[PDB]
Amino acid sequence: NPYQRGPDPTEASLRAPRGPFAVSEQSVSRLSVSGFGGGTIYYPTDTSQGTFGAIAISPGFTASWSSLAWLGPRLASHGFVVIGIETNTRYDQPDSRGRQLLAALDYLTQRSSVRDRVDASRLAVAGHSMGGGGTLEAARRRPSLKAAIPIAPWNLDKTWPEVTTPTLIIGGENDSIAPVATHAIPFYNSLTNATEKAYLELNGASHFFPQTPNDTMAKFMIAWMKRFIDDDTRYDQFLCPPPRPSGDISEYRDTCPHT
Repeated sequence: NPYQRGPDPTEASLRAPRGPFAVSEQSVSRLSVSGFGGGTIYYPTDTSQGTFGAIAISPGFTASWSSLAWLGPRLASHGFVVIGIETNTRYDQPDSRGRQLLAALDYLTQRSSVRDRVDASRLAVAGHSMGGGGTLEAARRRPSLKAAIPIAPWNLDKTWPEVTTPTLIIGGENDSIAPVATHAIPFYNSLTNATEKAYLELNGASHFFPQTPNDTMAKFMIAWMKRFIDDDTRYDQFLCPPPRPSGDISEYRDTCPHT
């Protein structure tokens, strides 16, 4: 596998604050950019290992990138390029958030200083709340995307049969802002055309679980990104067979096996 990066994973390294790769960050101004409000780019410092896949991450309603900023160095340290975006306006709806995520992936691959590092063919989207609804809208508009990770997603549109991208939805059991019964689970069941999908429900988690570092969220986010952006079968272990409910995991749904 030419896309394979890093040593054979361990559970502890997945929960660890940093993966093996050293990371560097580049700021992006709102004025220097078209289609979104700017953001921050996190990348592996090591030129030698090879080009790396990339993920664009969007915050929710009224929030800035800093509300999810811990994800940038954590994900990138495992061998990915991350662009965390600021929105055009803080009142942007999920549909607008999805198009801005796509514009951020365009800026990163086409114009950014780190474009040579990124493999433009292997890209993904993630987001929190309306940003989570946005990653579904981005996956709808760009089926070439390799992975999609809505986190506590919020969207009025409940039906997503157009998505073919492997999608992992992460929900909080006790979420009252975007309740999983009305948002996350309807999204999951409607993804009748996703090549693979999974639903991860975090035990006793409020809507704001992504605003703080959470090892279980990071572990499955990294394993999904490795499996589908990098085609890395070494990480399928955590995804399949499916995890059973535990201290952090109240419920898990999946489409195992991953063929």
